Amino acid sequence: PQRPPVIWIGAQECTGCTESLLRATHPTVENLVLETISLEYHEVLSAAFGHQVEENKHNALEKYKGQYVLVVDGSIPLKDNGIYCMVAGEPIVDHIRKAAEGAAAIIAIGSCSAWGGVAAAGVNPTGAVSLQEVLPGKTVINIPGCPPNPHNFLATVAHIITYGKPPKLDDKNRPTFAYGRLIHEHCERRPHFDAGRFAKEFGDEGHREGWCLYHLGCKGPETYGNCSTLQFCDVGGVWPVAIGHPCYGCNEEGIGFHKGIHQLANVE
Amino acid sequence: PQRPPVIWIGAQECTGCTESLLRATHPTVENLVLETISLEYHEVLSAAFGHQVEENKHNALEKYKGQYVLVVDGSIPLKDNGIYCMVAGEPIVDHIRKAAEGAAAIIAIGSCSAWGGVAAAGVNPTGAVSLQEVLPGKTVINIPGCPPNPHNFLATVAHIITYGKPPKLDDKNRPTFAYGRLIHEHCERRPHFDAGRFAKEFGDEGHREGWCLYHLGCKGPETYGNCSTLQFCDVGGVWPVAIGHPCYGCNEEGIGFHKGIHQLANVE
Amino acid sequence: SQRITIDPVTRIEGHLRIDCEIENGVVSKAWASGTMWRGMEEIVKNRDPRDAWMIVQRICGVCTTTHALSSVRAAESALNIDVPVNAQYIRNIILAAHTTHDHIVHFYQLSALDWVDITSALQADPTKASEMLKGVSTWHLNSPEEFTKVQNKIKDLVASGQLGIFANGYWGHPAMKLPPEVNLIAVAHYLQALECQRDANRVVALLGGKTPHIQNLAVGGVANPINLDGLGVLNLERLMYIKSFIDKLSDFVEQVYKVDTAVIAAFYPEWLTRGKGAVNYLSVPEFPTDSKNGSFLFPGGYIENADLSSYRPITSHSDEYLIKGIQESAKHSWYKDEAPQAPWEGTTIPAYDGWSDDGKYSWVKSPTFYGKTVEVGPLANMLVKLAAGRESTQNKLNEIVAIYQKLTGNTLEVAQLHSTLGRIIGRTVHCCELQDILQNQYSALITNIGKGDHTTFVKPNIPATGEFKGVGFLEAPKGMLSHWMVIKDGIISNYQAVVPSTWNSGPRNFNDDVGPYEQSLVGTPVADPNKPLEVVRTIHSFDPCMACAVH
Amino acid sequence: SQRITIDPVTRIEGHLRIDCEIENGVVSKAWASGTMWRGMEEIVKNRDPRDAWMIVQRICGVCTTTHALSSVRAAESALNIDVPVNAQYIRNIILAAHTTHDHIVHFYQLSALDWVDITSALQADPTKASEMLKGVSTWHLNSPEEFTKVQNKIKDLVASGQLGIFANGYWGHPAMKLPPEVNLIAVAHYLQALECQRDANRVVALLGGKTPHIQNLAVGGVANPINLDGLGVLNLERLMYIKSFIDKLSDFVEQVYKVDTAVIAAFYPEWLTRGKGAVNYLSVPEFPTDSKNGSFLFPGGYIENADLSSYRPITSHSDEYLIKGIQESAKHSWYKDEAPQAPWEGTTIPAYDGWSDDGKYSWVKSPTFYGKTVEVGPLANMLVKLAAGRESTQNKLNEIVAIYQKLTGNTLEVAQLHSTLGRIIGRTVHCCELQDILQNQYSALITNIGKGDHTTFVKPNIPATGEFKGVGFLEAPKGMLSHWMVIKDGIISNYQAVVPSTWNSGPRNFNDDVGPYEQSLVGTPVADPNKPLEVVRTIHSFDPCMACAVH
Ligand code: SF4
Ligand code: SF4
Ligand code: SF4
Ligand code: SF4
Ligand code: FCO
Ligand code: FCO
Ligand code: F3S
Ligand code: F3S
Ligand SMILES: [Cl-]
Ligand SMILES: [Mg+2]
Ligand SMILES: [Mg+2]
Ligand code: NI
Ligand code: NI
Repeated sequence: PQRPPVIWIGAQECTGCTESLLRATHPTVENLVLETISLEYHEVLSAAFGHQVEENKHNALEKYKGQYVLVVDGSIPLKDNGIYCMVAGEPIVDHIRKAAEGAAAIIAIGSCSAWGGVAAAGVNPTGAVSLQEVLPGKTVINIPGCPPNPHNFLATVAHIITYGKPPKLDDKNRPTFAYGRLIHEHCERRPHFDAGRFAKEFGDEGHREGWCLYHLGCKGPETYGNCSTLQFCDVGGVWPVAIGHPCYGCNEEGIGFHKGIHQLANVE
Repeated sequence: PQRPPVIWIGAQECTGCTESLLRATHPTVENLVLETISLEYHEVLSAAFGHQVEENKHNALEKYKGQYVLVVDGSIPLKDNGIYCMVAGEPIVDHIRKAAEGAAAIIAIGSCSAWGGVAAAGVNPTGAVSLQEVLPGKTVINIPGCPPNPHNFLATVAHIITYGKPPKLDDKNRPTFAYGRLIHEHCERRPHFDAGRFAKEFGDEGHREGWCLYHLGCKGPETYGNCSTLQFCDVGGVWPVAIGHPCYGCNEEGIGFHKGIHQLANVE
Repeated sequence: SQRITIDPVTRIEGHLRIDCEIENGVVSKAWASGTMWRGMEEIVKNRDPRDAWMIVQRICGVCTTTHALSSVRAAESALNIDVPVNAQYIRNIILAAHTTHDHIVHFYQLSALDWVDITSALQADPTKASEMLKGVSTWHLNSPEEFTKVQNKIKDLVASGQLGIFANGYWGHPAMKLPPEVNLIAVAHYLQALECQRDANRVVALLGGKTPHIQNLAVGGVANPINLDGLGVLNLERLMYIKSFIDKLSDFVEQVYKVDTAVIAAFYPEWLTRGKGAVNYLSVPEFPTDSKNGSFLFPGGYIENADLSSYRPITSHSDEYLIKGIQESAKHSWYKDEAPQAPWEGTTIPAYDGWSDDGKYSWVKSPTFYGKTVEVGPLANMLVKLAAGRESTQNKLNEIVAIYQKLTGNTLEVAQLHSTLGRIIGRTVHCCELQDILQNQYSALITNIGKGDHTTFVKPNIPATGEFKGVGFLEAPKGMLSHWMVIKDGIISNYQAVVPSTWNSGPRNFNDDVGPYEQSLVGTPVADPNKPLEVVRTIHSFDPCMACAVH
Repeated sequence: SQRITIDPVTRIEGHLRIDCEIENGVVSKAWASGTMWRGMEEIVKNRDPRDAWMIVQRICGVCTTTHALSSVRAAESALNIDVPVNAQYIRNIILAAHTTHDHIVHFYQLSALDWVDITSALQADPTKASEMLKGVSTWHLNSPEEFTKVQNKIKDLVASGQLGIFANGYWGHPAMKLPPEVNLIAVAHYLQALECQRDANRVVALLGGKTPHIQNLAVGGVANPINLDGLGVLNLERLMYIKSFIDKLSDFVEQVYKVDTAVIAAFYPEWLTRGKGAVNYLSVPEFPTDSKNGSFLFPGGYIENADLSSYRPITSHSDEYLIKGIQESAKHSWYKDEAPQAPWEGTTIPAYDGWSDDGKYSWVKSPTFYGKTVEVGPLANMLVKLAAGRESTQNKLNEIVAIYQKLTGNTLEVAQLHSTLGRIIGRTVHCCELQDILQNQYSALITNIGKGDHTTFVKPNIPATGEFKGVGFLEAPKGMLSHWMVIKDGIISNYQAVVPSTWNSGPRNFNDDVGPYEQSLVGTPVADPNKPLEVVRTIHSFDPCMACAVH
């Protein structure tokens, strides 16, 4: 039986969004590529290189026109006519716009493609922008996080495959099952917040009792995500706050990579 | 190398406390019995039966006098001179008191042995009591729940083996790492409680958004445990409230098996 | 005549005593005795019908889920509630996954050490052991290297001098027939079984909220909130996770457990000719798939005097013929009221007077069906499916027979299934067929949610006056389970559980007729009356659960 | 003679272009080019020193953890902070487990398809494949049954006509030398590697809070709260869980990865005589175990002109000889300031002008050590350990050489390690030695907590005036990493990362001297200039990371 085709293009990526797949369990990356999808282009795992892999991509864009899911990680740099990311001698923005023309669905995996992320922060040396900014006529599904839990992506793809449409999205085109709620509106340390039980420094008596990390700079009050519920790596109990460190807001534009670790969040 | 010896006696048990071990991952039950301990007596797994297994117990009680951990699951029935649980023609209370004489440490695994549990509820047909009630001169470590997460037990044993003493206990002799905090004082649905966002019936709109289960009878406010943090089965995200059902208070004397599922908890 | 006692019987659930009279090395008469009682029927009385399932689930933690599911079905029966089909799919996945764990653990952790000699495994050649399985199994963990690693674990345990639960076992007993190589294969499979059953319980956990003792039921359906787009509820990500564990079970079940079952039969063929417990068999249909508590994936029925051609099908949990036939006696049990009682009129009044060969000698009641003794459990279940002409069951049995025939050159006739090994075979066939139940019901759930049905629960109303009666049937891992609830003025006025090990383990009945355990032991050869391994082999084939039998 | 471009190079991290002049069927001259830049050094400028690590960790997600740990060490260096020993144990476990994942994925997911022909695996006899490993490995998953299941997955993928990322590969190329059976073994091990690396990352996750991109560090120590008796923090239960994953890594590493490394050398011995990148090698000591950022479990040093006997040991991350030697040039890079720069005085001013063979052709800077080109990474690391006389390293290399000896009748001399295969061997030896690091540091942590030390963090102070310079060294999976922080008036006034792939991938330097990638390719035979598999074989041996090289 034929598997739904996927084209994955990395722009100004660190590869952490691909690496998230190697932690996934449902499906595992081996089951993803052998059973769930046909990964038609992915430069991290491709046997073919250079001329051969660019042939593969051109053939796949033609063969699967109107059928493939396009996935992009990393920001897209517009400064100086796109030369801050060049693949096969051409600006990655041009590779992305060409692949976008025939896509059935387009996913920005990670904060960099979803809203510019760390690559667009500070002075933004390369004029990095989001995938939605380079594809104004297209509905881009945003799966933010640095990187997201890989199942935020895989269950989005599965919804498209199994039920024939995207999952329900919020007003930033983020799937509601993963991004529908503030972390602070579903955080197991909320009782400590409510009682004024706060860690003041790592290793202090409150910190060693699992108290709230608000006064260490926790951005849960201003970050949408599922980090406190789905958490990470499917082992149970693993997310930054449960390990002892505040949320940094890496999901959320204007929070992660903008605010200091210890800068206090606004509470709604 | 010699492994620390364990004697496990079941009284009025349902075997769920032994079965908890078959879900454990750190250690798995195979690693527990081959690497961590020497399980000298356990009727569920023993190759020997009848006279041979009673010989094994007598031999182990002599050889390991002052060295073994005694574990009991189930309540101990005192009514009618002990006849509601007879093994090899003798009341189980007599087997337990004999094994208790030479124990290095004594553990009541589960609500039944910790405080009488379901077997002591209602009219208490058999005059079921706790392990501490039958061993007045002994410090019994209580690991309640019906059954507890098996690691509440295994990490207690590991602390005894590795550091040579029990873990820190509360005033009910429960290990603080597992029972030191109310579930409601570390529950990820506390934000919903705080906002008055309550499920009113299973399958209603609030229930289908993961809202607080207080008005379904959640006993989190009156139950000490680690169900919201350690959770169950090491798969991530698995405890009663996360699945959509209120805490019943199964850890806690006078809550579980006394209060109705839908009866409201007192909030501190 | 010599009298022996086996007390405790180990590698079961709970507290069992077996007594045997032995004449010239052959068991002539036996007694089964449940030696622990809690009074769980009395504990649950006088409560809200909605609360019963959380309390009576604690009848047993080996067959966790089963009493919870029977209890909600009993309340739903009393109240005339039709359970939402999504709640049925979820209940069915939990019961099927739980039963997979239960059967695997029974065959390996509880039963294998009756048949397997671990000291003999130390003399095995791991390469020869692996070569024996070529063309017999496609399992990926039968290499000489796997078997050498397992052999070394046994060597290291023996070398420690701390054998613990492997100590004073029946090593070198004359009834131990496996060659060294097959003993070593069995120990390797014993350890691999622990990984498979752990995956089965991960399925149960993700729908139940934990296991043991699930926490997702209700009178009226389930507590799982279906919302594919919802954070913190049963969404597509959680369903994909459940599916990832369902997918991990089949290979062990088909390539190890099914094969080992055929091989044990091949080495112990005399055990096809003993351990017959009854001539009548009962099973209830299971895994309802419609909106009205019916359309079962597995059929049920009643077989009388071993005649499959004249069996009576049971297609409904409301079958009046099934309901009206069931009674229990305490003539030879430690309860006061001895005449056979229909469970809606049942009492459980303790009357302990100690052991008497001819009087009362057990906490287990004596169930009958229209006055007959009946065996329940996987043998009953398999024979009813064969009587129904279920092709899936005939085909799976034929796969075990084909392996047996390859090893022995002999076939297996249905007459040879009325036996200790037939009982073990029916269990294995059940475990194998349950993997298709899990695939089917996962697919059904995904499909139904896709049609826009997210319903899971129908809130009950309980009239505050009137008296009304309900019964919840379930085909549990050990056989037909029924919970019987009477509601009067809004609270439970009577509660009676009739549990599969009650049918099988119960003592002599109101007519002094012998129950399955006691009947099965007549004729058992006992080489060494100090070490009656042959008795425990037959008793373990019934998968005794005494917390279940007695409650 | 002709000019080829390989763009993109796949099965690496990030964006790499390789150009080669080919004369008489042999590479005569090569260019390495990093084709993507972010300006991560500029992004982190003017921030609080304490915030840098969360930003600069995003230099790379393949070598996640490494930039986070180098960044906190750089701030700790500037501020003169001594890290609590518990924080060192935790940092060390994370780096060792991460590196285990990183090397396994490199050998299998990134490199194997240079050496392995998956089409040829379809012609394999699974039984013959298994027989080849008898007495070569004790791995428990080399059965014919495992290999048949893997062969069938390949068959099914080919049958679908959707080869996806396996499409248009170098199947039947003349430089593909493995027999069908060995191709099939490699694919089976490729799939098994994915399970092992997943377990390595579960160790990372339980201390880091997630992976990729850990979140448990701080300038001053770690955010893990140690309390054996604490609910919701790093207690004995959580530590036991960590240990359960540490214990799962060794068997795959020792019985599959280590063996496969020896076997690839046995089939491709010509690749021991090509791909030499440099004559100078640098590594830093790693895994500090004292209270003052020293007492490293692994040694470091500098080798000049391949002379192990006269190498210079590096025992401290504060070694002024190491610090003062390091400079970077942008003469042939797309930056404005071209003269060699010490990183505390470094600039990163973009000056893109397009590709020129003799001008600027890369976003990678050109690092030197006292004016010389240096190779870093596992080959450097292994050669320094052999120069130090480290018995653990000698012994592990000897185990790979013994497998090679058994298969070929030939031995391996140190001279043969200056090669494409030597690089791969150093990586494998590193992965094997890291499993003892994990056991050692887990044990050290348990022992130290037991002495009553729960300290994990010392809160820093940052003077609001003054200028302070710090450098954080780390032996990353790809080699020596350094982050260089200047603090002025309390904020980061300069930040420069010198990354291992910068050393190896950097273009021609201020003196037009050739870096390791470009040097290693001279002399490479290229059978088919349209399909330059031989070039990609040597380039993959360095484990390129271009997000790292360029940042
Ligand atoms: S979102 Fe984060 S992990 Fe993904 S490419 Fe960007 S920096 Fe890397
Ligand atoms: S501030 Fe952070 S740790 Fe505290 S309750 Fe909110 S999200 Fe949780
Ligand atoms: S505590 Fe619960 S699970 Fe354990 S023996 Fe008692 S009823 Fe069973
Ligand atoms: S009542 Fe229950 S669900 Fe609600 S916040 Fe408290 S413990 Fe959580
Ligand atoms: N299966 C099971 Fe338990 C018994 N007997 C029940 O019901
Ligand atoms: N390892 C790694 Fe990444 C590179 N090059 C860093 O540091
Ligand atoms: S930093 Fe990111 S991973 Fe979650 S906890 Fe905060 S959104
Ligand atoms: S019912 Fe028990 S298992 Fe935990 S969630 Fe409540 S204490
Ligand atoms: Cl501590
Ligand atoms: Mg009953
Ligand atoms: Mg730099
Ligand atoms: Ni049971
Ligand atoms: Ni990197």
